[PDB]
Amino acid sequence: KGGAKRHR
Amino acid sequence: SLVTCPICHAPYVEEDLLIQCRHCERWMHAGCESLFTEDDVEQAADEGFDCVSCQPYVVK
Ligand SMILES: [Zn+2]
Ligand SMILES: [Zn+2]
Repeated sequence: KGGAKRHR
Repeated sequence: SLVTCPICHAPYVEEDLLIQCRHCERWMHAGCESLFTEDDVEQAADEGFDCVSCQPYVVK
C-alpha cells in the first residue's frame, strides 16, 4: 503493501 | 523487506513511519528520504515512490 506504513 | 533499513544501517524501530518502492517493495523510514510527514509520504507514494537504486535507474 500500500505504499505507506505506520504501526499502532 | 522491512526488518532492516540499509539507509540507517538497520537500527530499526516502529515509532518512525515508513514508505516503499513501487518496483522493489522494500520499506524505508520517511526521515531517511527527507519526507516531513505521513501526508508528505502519502503524496510521495501517490507520485509513484522509488528506492535508493531506483533514483538513477527509474525515477518517477
Ligand atoms: Zn531508515
Ligand atoms: Zn526500487
